[PDB]
Parts: sequence; C-alpha cells; structure tokens
Amino acid sequence: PAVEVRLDKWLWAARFYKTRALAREMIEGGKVHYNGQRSKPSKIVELNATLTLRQGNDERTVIVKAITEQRRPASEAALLYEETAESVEKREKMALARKLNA
Amino acid sequence: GIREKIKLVSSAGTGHFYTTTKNKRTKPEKLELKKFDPVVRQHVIYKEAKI
Amino acid sequence: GSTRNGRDSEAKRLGVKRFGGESVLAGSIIVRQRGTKFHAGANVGCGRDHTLFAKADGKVKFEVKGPKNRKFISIEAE
RNA sequence: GCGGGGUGGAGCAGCCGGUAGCUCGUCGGGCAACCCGAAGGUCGUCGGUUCAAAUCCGGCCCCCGCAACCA
RNA sequence: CCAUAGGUUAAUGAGGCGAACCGGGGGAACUGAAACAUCUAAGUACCCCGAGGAAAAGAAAUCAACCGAGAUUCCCCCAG
RNA sequence: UUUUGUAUAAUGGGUCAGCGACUUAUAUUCUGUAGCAAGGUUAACCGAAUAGGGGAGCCGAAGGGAAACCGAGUCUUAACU
RNA sequence: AGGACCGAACCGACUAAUGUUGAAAAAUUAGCGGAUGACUUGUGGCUGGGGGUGAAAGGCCAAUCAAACCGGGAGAUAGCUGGUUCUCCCCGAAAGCUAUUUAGGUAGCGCCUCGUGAAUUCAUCUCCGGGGGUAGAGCACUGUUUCGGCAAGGGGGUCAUCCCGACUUACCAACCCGAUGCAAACUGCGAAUACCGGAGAAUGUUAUCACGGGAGACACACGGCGGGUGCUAACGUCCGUC
RNA sequence: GUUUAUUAAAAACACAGCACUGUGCAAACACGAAAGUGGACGUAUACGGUGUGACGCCUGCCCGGUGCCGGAAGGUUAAUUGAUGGGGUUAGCGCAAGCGAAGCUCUUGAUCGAAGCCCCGGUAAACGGCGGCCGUAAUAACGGUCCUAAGGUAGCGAAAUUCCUUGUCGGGUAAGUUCCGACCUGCACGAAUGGCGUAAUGAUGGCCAGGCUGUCUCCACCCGAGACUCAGUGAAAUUGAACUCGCUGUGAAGAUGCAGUGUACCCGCGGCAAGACGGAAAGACCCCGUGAACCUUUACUAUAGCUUGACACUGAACAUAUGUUCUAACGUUGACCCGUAAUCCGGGUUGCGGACAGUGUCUGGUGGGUAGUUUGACUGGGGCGGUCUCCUCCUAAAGAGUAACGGAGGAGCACGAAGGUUGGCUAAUCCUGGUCGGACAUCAGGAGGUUAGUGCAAUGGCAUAAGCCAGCUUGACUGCGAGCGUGACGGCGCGAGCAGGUGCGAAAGCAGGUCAUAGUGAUCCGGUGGUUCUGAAUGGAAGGGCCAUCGCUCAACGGAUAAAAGGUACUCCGGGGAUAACAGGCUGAUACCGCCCAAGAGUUCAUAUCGACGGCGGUGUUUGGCACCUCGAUGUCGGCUCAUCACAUCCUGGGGCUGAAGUAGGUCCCAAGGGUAUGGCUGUUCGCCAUUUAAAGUGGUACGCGAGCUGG
RNA sequence: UGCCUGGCGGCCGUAGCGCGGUGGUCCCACCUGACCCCAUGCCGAACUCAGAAGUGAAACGCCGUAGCGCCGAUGGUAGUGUGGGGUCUCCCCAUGCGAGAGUAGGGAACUGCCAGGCA
Repeated sequence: PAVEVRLDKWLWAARFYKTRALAREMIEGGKVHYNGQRSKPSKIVELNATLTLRQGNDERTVIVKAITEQRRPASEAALLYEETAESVEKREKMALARKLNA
Repeated sequence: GIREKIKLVSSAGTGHFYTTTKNKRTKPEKLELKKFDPVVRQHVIYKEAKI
Repeated sequence: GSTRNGRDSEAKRLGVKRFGGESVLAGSIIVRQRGTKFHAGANVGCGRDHTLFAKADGKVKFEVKGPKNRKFISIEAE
C-alpha cells in the first residue's frame, strides 16, 4: 500500500520552501515546473521522474526514487533529492550566469 | 506461524520421509538427523527437503 | 453496555476416579490432576499429564509418607 | 452511552518494554533564499505490572467522530 | 430477340372438426436442497406442426469376450 | 384449544340436521401368527384355469480386507505373546 | 384580439352540514372554480400485463393495480394457527445436556412405554476403606485495616562541625514486634452433608444393567434451602438440590 | 391549466422561456427475434434526451472520485496458431533388468493477437464538493498551520431551512410560543437537484382591522321532517347458556357469576350511554418466519443491448502485414423500363458505394436496461454496541458436572535445542566489609529457607527437583496395545507391556517430544512421493484404491454456496401478548410527604422559623425495573360537556406557639359542609404575561370522560 | 550381655532451631602431598588419588537446659443433616455430628538390620 505524495508536500519535505503554503503559491504562480512545464500542486511526484523545480534564481532537476512525506534535516534532504549530474552542471551554469550579472 | 513445514527425506533411497517444522530466518542451516525408516528397517540419516 | 468478560474454558473432569479400597484392573487411571498432587508409589505410574495409573491388579490405597507429608497412591497387590 | 486523542511555544513521526527525536517559532554563527549549533517535553493526572513505562493495564479530567431510533 | 416471369381456362388433391394415445418443433416456475445460484421439479404443465388406427423404432458400421448371441417394441429380474 | 397457569374480561361456537380430517400404492426393518425348514419362495408369462407349469431371480447358510486374495478364519505389520 | 372579465347550460369538485346497517359501494343541500379553450361532448378505431397510458399521484387499465381478469402447473410450499369424531383396563413423562443460519424446529443422550436376557444387579440402614478444602474458623501466605513500641532512613534544617554522638519538628516514617478486624478469585486448620468402593441382616411385584419395537419432550411456574445479577426490590432473571 | 376516479387540488405536475448534450438522414431514439413503422412524407432556424421553470440582476472556486470526450509512448489481456519439454503405446536392441525409431495419443503452452484496464489531457447549466485546529482586535478582523481537488464570491438569512429556542430589540394587543421589521452566534442557505426580487393571478399558507352577526357569556321562543301513540307491511349487525345488583377483597393480576357484606316485590314504556375489557376488521404498530412482493446499488450470479478481434459470406492485380487501384460477390430506404389499373415486391438497364458495410459461430470489455437471489444468531422487545472456537481462576453449595449481555486474565505460538540421557549445582530478600560503584552491577561472609525460577495468562505442581550448567546424542523412532478416563456422536486423553532398531549410562534404568492444562479445522474436491491392490476384450496406460503428505481468520471456529449489500410510510401473508409502545398488575431505586439525633444560623437561645453530616418510615404521584393480562384489537395527547372520591387544606370555620403590640403575618393541629376565574400566545396539559377573586388546592377515578362531541 | 561409632532403614517437627557442656583406643571429621587415575566455564573449594605428623578447633555424635518451633486435652462456642417453628435479609426448638482459635498441660524422640572398638 504505497502512500501517495503531493507535489507541494514533497517540496516542503525537500526544504526548498520555508512552508507548504509558500510551495503552493510558487507552484500556482507558474514558476515551478514538472517535466519542464507548468504544473498544478495536485500533481504526484514519481520515482525516476524529473522535477524541473525553479527556486529563487537557480533551477534544479531531480529524479529521486526516495520520496518522504516527513520533513528531514538538510543532511537527509541531500539524499531525499537526487540532483543528477546534468542538473548539477546546469545549476553551476546558472550560478556562473548570476555571478556575471552581479 | 513463521515456522514453515519441511520434509526429512530418507537417504536410504527408499522415498520414505518425515514431516517437521522450522523457521528459516534464525536457522538457515540444513536439518539432518538419524531417524528410523520402516521400509529399510535401519537407522539412516535423513536430510531435509522442500514440502 | 459492553462487557469484557463472559469467557471460560470447558471443565476437564479432573479428580480422583478410583478411591481408596477399590479393586482396579491393571492400567486403570486412579487420579487425574494438574501437577503431582498425589505422588506415585508402589505399583503406580505417573503419566506425562501427572495422571496416576495402576500398574497391576489390586486395591488402591492412599497414604501419607516422607518428610514432606505428601500423599502417595499404591496398589496393595491382591 | 460507544470508540480515538491528550507528546519542547505550535505541528509532528515515532514510541508501542530498553536511557526522547524532526520542521517551524527564539537566539547565535555561517550566509532574501539556504546551512550549522544551542535552550526548549518530562510524555493529560493518579495508581498497578515489569529488572525498567513516552511504551502496558485500572480509574479520573478535557476535547473530538458517532448513536440516544420504531411505536 | 429467342426465352423466362406473368395472365386465362381445365382435371386431381388439400382446407375444417374431434376425447385420449403417437411423433416432432419450442419449453417454464412453484417446489426439494430444511436458505440459494450448480442441481432437482423436468423435457413435466403449456403452445405449435403432422399422421394413423395405431404411431415411433426396426434388420448391426449392435453387443459380447477369445466361448458366443443374431432386427424392433413391450413385460419380469439384473438393481436401487 | 393454547398455556407455567384461564370462571377468566384469551381463542371458537346463535341453534338443529346432514357432510368433514392418519387413507391408498409400492419397497425395507421389527412384533404376532401360519406354511416349509439348510432351505425358503416365485415374478412376468403359458394356462379357460384363485389349479398346475415356470426356479429366470432374491434372502441366508462364511467371514475378513479397499483389493488381488485367503477362508473357520482373515486384516494389520517383516512378524505378532 | 385575448389560454381577458361577471355569469347560466356544460365540465369540475374548495368549505360546511346530512348520510355512514345511505335515497347512493363516494351522493343530497347551501356556498365554490373554469365557462372561446391546454375547453367540453356524441359515434367509431388503436395502444394488452413486467405490458399499455400517464400535464407524473405509483395515478388509471371494467366498483380490483408496487404488476388486471380468467383457466392451467396446483392438492405450489407453509419449521406457522386451528381441528382431529366410540368405550374400558395397565403403565406413565419432559420442558434438561450436547450441536445446529440454532433459539417457538429438528437429531443423539437424559426421562416414558412394550418385549427378550441377565447376575444379590439396585435402594435404605449399620460397620469399614477413601479423597476433599465448602460452612465455620484463622491471618503463616496473597491482599486489605486500626492502634501502639523501637526505628532503619528521609523530609524544615542544623548543634556537632569531615564525622560520630543526635538536636526539636510542619514532620513523613520502611521492615520487625504486641494487640483487633475483613476476602468468591487469601489458607499454616477444617466439619455436617454428599459422593465412590467393600461386607453384613431386613424389606422391596427386578426396584438395576444390556439389546430391540414405539414414542413424547427439549416454552416450564411457585415454595424451602445454597447462590450470581438486582436495591439481600419485584408474582424479576440465571444456576444447584428437594 | 393538470393531478392521488373513492380522505391529500397544493408550495406538487405541466407551462412558455433558458442551457447542455446526441443526431448529416437508411439520422439519433423508440416498438419490433425480422421485415417494417413512428421520428417525418420533417432535414440542424429540425428532431431526441436531460435539468431549471415567465420577467429583472447574475450563475463564483474546484476536473482528485464517478461518468463523458480525446491520445498513444509503455505494461497486462480472450478466441485463434501450436515451437520446445514431459508422459503413454511398441517394430526393434539386449539374457534379464532396462533402452527405444516412425505413427497415434495425454499434457505444459514459445510466437501473433483488438478493445478495455493501468496511464496522460479536457469537460461541472455532467453526477458532485465548497474542511479542520490554534492565536490575535469580550467576540475574533487578521495571521499561522494540517489536509484536500479547492475550501462558500454575489445575494439572502431563527427562513417551507435554527436543536439550544417562546434567540435579542421594536410594532400591533392590557396581555402576542403565531405575525411584521432589523441583528448574525447560518447546529445544518447559496447561485439552473438555480440565488435574490417582482406587478398580476391563487377554492394556496400565516397574521391584523371595519362591518356583521346566536360562534360565545346563555340560551329563549317559533315554523316544518323524524322521534311518541293507532292501523298495514316489516329488516340488521350480534348471540356458549343465563334465574343477567352495589361495595371491599380474591383470582391468568381491571369480576353480574368466587369469599364476606349491603340492597333489592314481578314486568313494561320514553330517554342517557359508565360497564358488559360492548359490535365491526385471524393488529396496520413491535417482534418471529432460514415467508412474499416491488424498488435501489461500486452485494453475488447471469443476461438483452452496446462494443472489440478471429474465421465464414469474401475477390483480383501493383507497390512497400500496410497502402493504391479495380469489378465480379454484397448493399442501395438513387434514376429509368416491365409484371401493373401499384411510393409493396420481384426482374432488367444504369449509376453510386464495394470487398468495406452488414449477418452467423466463437471471443474480451461494458451492461440494475432486465432476471433469480442473499443480506446470520445470542439479545431482560428489536435496532445500535458487544460476543460467537480454545485455555486458567471464582460464582460452583469440600466427587464429577452446573447458567447469566456474571466477575478477572490469556490463546490462534515457541523450540534440533528450550527434546533424550549421564554427571553436577541451588534461589528471592536483607545485613556487614570492599576502587571508581552510588538505593540496586560484580567479590567475601552471615541471616533466611523457595518469599525465587518455570519461553508466554492463571491454577495445580516442582528439592529425587519439573529450576540452573556441562558432555554425548535424535526416543520430536516404526508397528501394535492389557486396561481406563471423558464425550449424544464425531472425536479427545492417559497408558504398563511386546517386536525391530537406536541414544545416554560402568550398570540398575530412562527415552514414543517439552512441568501439565490453550497454540486449532470435520467432510468433499483436488496436488505431490511410494506401493500393480484394481486395471470395462487381452498386454500396458489413464483413472480409482492403500500409506505418507499439502491447500480454508470455512474465526458465524460441528464448517449451508466455489460465489451475495440495502429500502418499503406503496406494502402484503402466516403467527405471538412466547415479545415492545398506551393502559392495568408486582416492587418503590428515583419522585413526593412525614419523622429521628442536633452542628449552626436566629444580636444571647438548637428546636418561633430554617436545619448541615447521617438515620427511619408512609403513598403509589413522576422518572424507571419486570413482561404477568389483552396483538382472531383494551383508541393515544389536548379542549368541550358531565362529574365522583381522598385530605397531604387554596378560601371560609375552631385553636396552640411565635423572634404574636394592633392590622397583617410564620408554623403546627382539627375540619372535606360549601366554594374554588376571564383572557392574549401557543395543539397544548404545563408555562409566561394582563386583569380579577375570599380562593383561583394537591391528587385518584384506563395520566376520568371519543358505542358523549371534536380532531389542533 | 552393657557402652560408644559408621552405614542402611522404619516414622516425618513430642522427633526441628537456640543456649551450655563433653568425645578421639576404634570409627568419623578436619588434615599432609598431588608429577600421575580424575576436575576446576580460575582455584586439589568440590570431585579424585596417594597417606597417617597433629587435633576434636569447625562439623558430627552424645548429655542437660523451655528462649522459640511443635503436639494438645475437658468444657463451651461456630457450623450443620433430618423434622417443627418465629417477629423470616436472620434466628429458634428436638435430635445426630461437632469444629477452628484459645486454656490446663506434654515436650529436648522412639525403634529394626549389619559391621567395628572397649569391658
């Protein structure tokens, strides 16, 4: 009996946003993307499924299999979201672009 | 319960067998014992086998 | 109005089946009991469930013996 | 009248015999977002079992879902 | 276009009724199972077609058991 | 009549007369009786035959075992005191 | 002109009374609505039962409709209610246990009856051989309870001053000791009865056991005694024995 | 306008208007095994289905669930096709065991395989939904926070919706549970199962006023038809038989019939209805039946219909199983000609579709559209709740057994060592001494003697240990079983001893599971291994049999089927006072009313008047208990009319005490002769309010009184 | 035959604890050594073997002593079977049985077989 997980719940567990209300607001604003397109908060996160999340100014893309309803310490959050190598490279590219802008 | 039924097959080659129980988790080792066998009439060594 | 009680076990017909002075055939159960309330004496065996059975024809006999003052059943041969 | 709950300031796993932890709230440090460290319960209250109760049982207080119906 | 369909006439037969029995085409439920669906009731009640004084079946591509019987139908046992 | 129990204010009957409810068929066990007696008895059918024929059959005389099989024994077991 | 207005015929049926074995199986009387319309009516036709029709109420379908009427399966089934008809003689219950989609039925046992067989088989009394752990009693045990003695230790804290020796309590006091109670799930004691067995005399229509034919019954009530529940309330309810 | 003909005429149905959705015509849909017919002799400005119901202002958020529409990237998946493996049989080869070609045959099922489902989007005038908790300005604007698909916008709001409730305030009235208007604390309004207004209309619901009056205080009289008398005709329901009284009691518990007692000449006629649990209808309410019907659904099992694919009707070429083209099957509800006096039908010519469509067999999906059924029992009525088998203790009354929806706890296992044997050992607790070490660690000694331990509840056991440790081992063996216990039976349990073989011990001996009592599942149907026991002509095999053994939370635990949930107020049948609701009956916990002791209040004083902490009674009067009468009928609340009784007295009457100056009171005692309101609100009894009176009594009488009235 | 000692029993607290005293010729115990038979989840403590220098210290046996344990009358009381009765939640009466606790008191065991040392 697998327990379904909400998208904003997954984000709140991943600690990307301070509160689930903020997660819902960011998703509804269209900034957050699932599979690279606008997605509603009701959407389900799945294992090996890309999460084209947009936080602050830097994008992240994770396909993690471990999904946790419970919010964890950041040391555990690093394991909670996978942050594949391509996503790491894109994130550093965005960071370099931000540094150039600054 | 957790204990699963098993058969102790005679090594005499006569096909006779005994039935007992054990739990696989704690004792993964094979079960082997000298039990009487009526058809051959002698105490022969029995090894466990699937039920 | 719910109660947690109402549960009981079927009675087990224990007690002394053959009393003193009664002629019993070999193997007749003398007392059925929980624990060795009556102990095994001459010509009496104690089964696994602590029942006592005569091992020979004769007359059953209770007595008190030993430093513990326990009851013993024995078949006076006859 | 029947069942559930009563856990740091709030929300929560746990926990369900084996020395109490996580997010937010506060402070401080790294650095709006994000990361680290710390104070923070005494487990609703009183008893019992156990070598030992957050844990297990009996009663007590409050709040929750129900039913209190046909004549 | 031959021809066919079609039309007129003529001769023969049919048509409808009848209680039961017989053959065939369809075919229930109540009920019993202490409920009920597999099943039973039951190929029964009922509907329809057809024929006769009877109908149906009938002359082994059948049984048997290494010995044999010799179409079909009906009755008594085999046998609950 | 039904009931633990009904004068009951429990049920039925206005009255009279007539009708009205454990039967019939088959098969099995037991009791009594009758025949025969390690034998008993026929059914259909033939028969004008309540006769006679018909003995095809059923029951028991021998049981044990799932069964082959064995038999006053058999089965169980390698074998039973 | 009007699904207009008032109002007779005509259609309808809102209120009241009468009637309720009626004048009438839905009417009469006085009031009431529509009355050129989605109106009303005569004559004939079509829709047929799990079907028709329904401005929709499960309404109507020949005084019958949550599935018409008639005939047939049909004597459906009915663990249910009622009834069961002449006479005498002998015997004579049960309302309990077990199991049941079982609780108001049925099956086996228990109880009744008829027949066959069988032993002093059975009952009372006397004596003898038995185990018990109930009434009672007790507090060693398990719990509970009151008072007092000493007091380990501790609580308000300290003389002492590291302490020991002890200082008073707002004082709390464990275990032990002395005295008093309480218990269905306390027992180091323990009856009367009852029950099992053995022997003996008297009495009893074999009263006892086994096999077979036939059942009925498995709704019980009150009273005495021992009890749970109840309020040591009930002509209350559930057990045991009579 | 229509409607329950015969208790419901309406707020219900319909309505014009609005919207969604289907339908390209051989339309969709419907009746129909099919041919056909309606739709329609219509053609999207038409027809069908669904929801709302003129008109005015508007119809907010949510697509997660269910439905509908659309999609292909993937997984699963039927019929069909039958690669591989295994088995059976035997011409042969071997001496025998056994091996085994071809054919035939039993079995597993590789590959192909559409829709659907899983999956992804859209749709709410589709079915639907519009939540919690905490703090914050007494409320809680506002914020935080959990969850969800997202948490009620506009409008309205104690309403046809509001339990607390007769909500709060104001008008009307002297008095207003109704009404009217505002407030918002909306238990539980809300936008086409539409929200809010609205002129007109209504045999519609609620309220107020003028006028009117016999509705009423309170009835009086009169006119007619019955009622009454005479003559003629002449019913009915009911009925065990009656020589048919009241009271108190008794009693299957509400008596004309019984006990005691009182009263009573026999019999009509006119009237009233308290009783004959009066007549009428085998209770309609409640329960029971392994009853019925009809209805609902994501109960079970089917099935019409819809829909998918394979094969057949069903063909040809060309290119790469797919596509293009073709005509010859097939369709034509296109045109024309003929039979023909004919919008049927058939034949011919032609055209258009064309191997598609359509139909048959098989097959997956969907399928309350339709059909047969199920939906347990105990139960101090039923339902809801709990329980259903097994073990331990008590109730259980000193053998066994013994019920309750009695009081208390456990079980659905564990273990190849926690079994067998041989050898060895003895605990809890406390005191003293001792490093960390302390109340409790291990060491030594002493006291004590089983208060420890038992793998798990409790009871009974346990020192010869059944408790703890070690060595060796598998008796946690195979076949039997004298006798006995316990059960209705099925079965369950104890067992010395015998044979074969084994373990431990030097031997005597012990060992057929564990200290014992719970740790469980019948039969059927199948599965696996062994055994010719049987083998439908014979030889084999298949199947069956015997032995071992596996598959049920069949837990409703003696197990109904492999497979099953609800409604009925539209109801119906057989039954019960075996069993509820009203009333009566039994009891009196609670209720009411008395009384006892006396702390205290009363400035002092316990008792003038109250009386705490406790105690003892009375009545049968409320709330309740039982289920004894009535379920082949005992009509229920309130009002009207008519009353009768008790006294625990509201007034009038007499009197004691007083914290009684008088009047006026408080309390208590005696007393039942007579008396003992009108109104508003509401169905009210009750109750609040207004105004009176000397007073506006408390109760019984089937909570008096419906064969006396009504019917809110 | 008497005393004493060891083993095996009968009986299972009148028989067991406490306190005091006494015993070494024989017996028992302690004791000496342990490489070895044998053993320590370490230890010659236990178990085991090889011995007889010392002693009766501890234990053991024996004697005495009521501070305990224990046994325990008679009488009464409680209870109760059968029958009768009352003011009936409990009693009473006739008759049969008759406790428990408590009191007076008893009590420092008795006894069988074999073996050994002394007289």
